[PDB]
Amino acid sequence: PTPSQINAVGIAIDKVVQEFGLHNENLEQRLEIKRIMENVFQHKLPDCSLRLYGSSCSRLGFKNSDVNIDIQFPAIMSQPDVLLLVQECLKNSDSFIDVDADFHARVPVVVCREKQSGLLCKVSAGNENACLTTKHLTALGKLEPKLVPLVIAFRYWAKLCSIDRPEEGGLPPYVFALMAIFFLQQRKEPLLPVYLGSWIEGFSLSKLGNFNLQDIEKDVVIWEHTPIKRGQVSLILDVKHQPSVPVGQLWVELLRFYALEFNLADLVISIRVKELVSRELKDWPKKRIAIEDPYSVKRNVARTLNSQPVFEYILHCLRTTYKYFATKGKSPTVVCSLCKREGHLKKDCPEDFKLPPLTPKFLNILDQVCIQCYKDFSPTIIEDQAREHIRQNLESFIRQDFPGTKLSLFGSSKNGFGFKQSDLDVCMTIVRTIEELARVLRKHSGLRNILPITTAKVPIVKFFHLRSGLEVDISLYNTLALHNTRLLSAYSAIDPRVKYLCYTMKVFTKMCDIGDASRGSLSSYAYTLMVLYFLQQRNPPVIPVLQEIGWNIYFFDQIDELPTYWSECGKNTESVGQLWLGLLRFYTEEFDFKEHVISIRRKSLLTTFKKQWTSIVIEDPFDLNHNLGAGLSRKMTNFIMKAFINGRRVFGIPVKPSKMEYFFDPDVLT
RNA sequence: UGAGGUAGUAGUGCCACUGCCUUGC
Ligand SMILES: O=c1ccn([C@@H]2O[C@H](CO[P@](=O)(S)OP(=O)(O)OP(=O)(O)O)[C@@H](O)[C@H]2O)c(=O)[nH]1
Repeated sequence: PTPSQINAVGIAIDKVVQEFGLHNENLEQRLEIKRIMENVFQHKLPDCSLRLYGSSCSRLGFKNSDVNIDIQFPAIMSQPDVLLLVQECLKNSDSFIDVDADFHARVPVVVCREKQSGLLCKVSAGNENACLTTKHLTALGKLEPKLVPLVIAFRYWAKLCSIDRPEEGGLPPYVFALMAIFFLQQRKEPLLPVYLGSWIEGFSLSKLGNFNLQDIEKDVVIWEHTPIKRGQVSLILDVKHQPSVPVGQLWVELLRFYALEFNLADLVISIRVKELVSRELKDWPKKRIAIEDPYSVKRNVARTLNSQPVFEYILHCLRTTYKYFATKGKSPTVVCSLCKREGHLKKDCPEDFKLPPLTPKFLNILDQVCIQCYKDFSPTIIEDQAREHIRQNLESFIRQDFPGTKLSLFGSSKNGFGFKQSDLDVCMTIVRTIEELARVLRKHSGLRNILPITTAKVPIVKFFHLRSGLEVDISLYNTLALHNTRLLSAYSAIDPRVKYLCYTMKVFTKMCDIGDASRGSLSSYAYTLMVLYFLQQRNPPVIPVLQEIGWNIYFFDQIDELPTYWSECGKNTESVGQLWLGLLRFYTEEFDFKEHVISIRRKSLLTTFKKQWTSIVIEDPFDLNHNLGAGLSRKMTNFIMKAFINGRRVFGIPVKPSKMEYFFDPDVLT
């Protein structure tokens, strides 16, 4: 390069800081809004304290950039409740407006805005790594005047190039500041040292994971090793001879190093040691950019980038900006929710979702269809006898190898809703034990096909019985499911309408082929939970919450005397078909699974963030942490919701070889 | 002795496989 053009570029690099960049008055205004927020939270959050973090304290962003504030709540306080009460305080307070919930984001945040300052603000909890890295960045910038303009210019280039937005597939701006400081560290005649010195005793490349950086104290970087060895490293080496090149030289060197000298798809841009760390050493993908935060040695901050076309776009932008300084003419390959595909912007995607008046004759037809389906699919006495007989035969055969073994029936067949053409599930009581059970099952001649699974959520052995022609699965010492199905059996016994509606829902799910657990779709347990939730959420209470009328297994179990403990007894007067149509309408519309969880444990609605399941969700009433949709993909969720809306459409519209076949038709519903 | 994410494989959306794993009541 040339010094004259370097100074010319530095003029603009400083101007971009002066205009559309943080300046002392802007920092003072940010401090003032922080004091105002402290005043707002004075009475409600005296124990807790507020911290200024992010671009607001880094001075590496822009005036438009949001105001990031952190809630350093004490140990007793928890992030969910603290953030929720913060949002409530923001809502009630008149200073701020348009207070909303942004909990869906990757980082738990609350969005706010002041009608006076007119600046977007975001309140977070925890996230001490971001605060630490921002503090380090601002300390280095204050120590080195060249760093701040360079990082500001990188941020502005990212914003103009559309890579700033994480949703659009671009990498976070903080990672760009980390890239800039990494370049400052690596380049020849480095201005700054690394905080992990190879000269320190007991240091090796394979030990990099053990080493970590805690925080900067007294302008000295503190790092710990996991006896414990700690070595203090000064931020600036005691060197009086350093390059005097303007900031434009640093910017051009950054562009040269990143565009040409460095292979973004070969090594990791992480500031841990001087030695160039190979990708295979720390076991990271070589496809896309990989970076590790200095204070987080087990996090890939570049996970936002997941599209090779985006990588090519970024590389082309780097090359063209380097050529210009030695940004336009193309559109970004925006990544979105739908299978990481371009499609339509992440905001709206095809996968994301959202008649004549009802007549007595159509309602009667619907009730007739529901009751007919129940009666036809109701397990016959002979069918129940056959089921218990095959279970008894299996138990007797097993007793030969495992004396004193108890084999219990659970689910639809016993202590639950009956059904036909439904797989049989049983529980065993007394990874090697499941293997022995599978082996002894293989020894049997009756059952021929056995498919054991020990890596599933629950160990299981499933096989097909020829004599009864039934798919029988056995779980190992699983007693939670017994109580789970007993609760629903009691619910059904309370009112016949519950049983009718659950039978109808099971028929619909089985006909629509969305009730196969092994394929990843929600099991019939989830659909029973959903129908029970609708039962409890009806404007009149059809069934009171038996619960709250190594987890809680206590709930009301007295069918006869429910009215005494249930003030609103017999309040609902709707028909079975009316209940089914209402459930379909409620789930298709007027309900959202993103901000709510399908839980029948308590009457009060439970928000998703309380369970921390940011990304349909169904909560097992007995196992709060367990989620039925954890192993469910987005595609299957959208298929299930499409099936539900199709069922709502077919059932809602009145119409004037059998009535059963007209409804629950797999072709019509799919 | 199966559905989804992650590196790779010769012919050329060309596609089926193969190394590991959360998920396969
Ligand atoms: O995540 C879970 C937790 C529990 N269960 C357990 O599944 C049971 C309900 O089982 P179903 O969903 S009517 O399956 P079916 O084929 O209709 O009858 P089956 O029971 O397999 O003989 C019920 O006891 C519940 O506790 C799951 O299937 N998935």
